[PDB]
Amino acid sequence: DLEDNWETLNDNLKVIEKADNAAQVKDALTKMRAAALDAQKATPPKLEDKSPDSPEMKDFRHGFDILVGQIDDALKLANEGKVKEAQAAAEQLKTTRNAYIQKYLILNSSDCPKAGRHNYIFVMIPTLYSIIFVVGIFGNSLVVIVIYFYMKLKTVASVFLLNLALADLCFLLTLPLWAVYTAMEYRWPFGNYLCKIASASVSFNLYASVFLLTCLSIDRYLAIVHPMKSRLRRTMLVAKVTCIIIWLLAGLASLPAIIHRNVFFIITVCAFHYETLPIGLGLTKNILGFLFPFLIILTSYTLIWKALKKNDDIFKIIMAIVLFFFFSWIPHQIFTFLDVLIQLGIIRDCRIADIVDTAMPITICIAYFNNCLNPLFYGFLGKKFKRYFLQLL
Ligand SMILES: CCc1cc2c(c(CC)n1)CCC(=O)N2Cc1ccc(-c2ccccc2-c2nnn[nH]2)cc1
Repeated sequence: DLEDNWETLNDNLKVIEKADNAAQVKDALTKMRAAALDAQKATPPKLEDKSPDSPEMKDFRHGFDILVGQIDDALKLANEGKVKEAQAAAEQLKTTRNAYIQKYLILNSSDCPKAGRHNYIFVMIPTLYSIIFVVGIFGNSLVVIVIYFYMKLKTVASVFLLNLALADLCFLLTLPLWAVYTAMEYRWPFGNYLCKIASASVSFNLYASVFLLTCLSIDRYLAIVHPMKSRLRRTMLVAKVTCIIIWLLAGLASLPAIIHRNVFFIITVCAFHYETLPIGLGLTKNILGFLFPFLIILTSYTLIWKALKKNDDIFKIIMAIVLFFFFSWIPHQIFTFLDVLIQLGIIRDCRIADIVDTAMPITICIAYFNNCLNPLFYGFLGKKFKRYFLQLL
């Protein structure tokens, strides 16, 4: 970690600034020397897709070579006995330190700064996120118990309904991180590792859900419209493998968040770094993660609802999770496209930019509100579940 070695340099400089003898300066500069050596092996936050041979990365590596040199002169002075002089040469780290934050950490976008930074958002969103997390954690963990004991994982539908609980449960585990981020007025105090994992976990939830909701739709279509000899041993085998592949595809689809997300200054923010290219990539996610599956899902359900309006309790559950999921993503879908128009230069108006940046935290809340609401859609099984509960004990 570059951020870790960067803290190793700043804290060891404070040791040198208060050091009395040369032995205190020697041991501090030795730790700093090894720190800048493996930090040279690393890649800065703004050069995520730059070959370790490009003039950009070479300028990064050369930067720490000068830093090693400044430390090497200070070590030479400490070995001679000069403490007051070794401390002066160590203070040259602050130049390289301020040169690194201005080159790779300051991401000044300006144009419409402090947009969507209203007093009610920093209070409304963390209070709403507290509820989604707490309600959803107890909700989905009860769903996992119900699937293992009431459903006993005997159907194909049961397997996908369990995986959706785990996927929803995973996203929920990262929710208090995004709650305090908003409460601290978009200040990220968890570093670079959690900025990447917490952003990839939000991305992963969308893809895995969309993939599971497609699988459950096809399952409902084939169960109701085209029934065939149920070879459970083979159907359970294919359903178990399909879910592994889903977690793999959603993992691979959320890889950009692990690559281009970093912590940057303006107050630190956990944001995506843009290299023309996002236009031809933002069009690829819509035609795969919303237009293509919702097309497959609707075709399955238009055929199944028609053949059932005159397994069904499960269909009600799968239909309610599918209908709510897509009607909650529409607000965010409109404003995400509108945010793209701000980032390009089509709509260059801070009055409009504010309306979009004040609504996006509210729209991303509703588009992820299903993780706490999905367990509540199991109420269709309530009359049959109380029948099992009483018969048990
Ligand atoms: C709902 C919790 C959540 C998140 C959040 C903020 C908030 C508080 C309003 N709450 C602040 C804004 C922000 O960037 N975040 C993180 C985020 C991470 C991933 C995605 C995402 C979703 C689908 C597909 C791709 C991505 C993606 N990958 N990399 N960058 N975006 C969107 C937002």
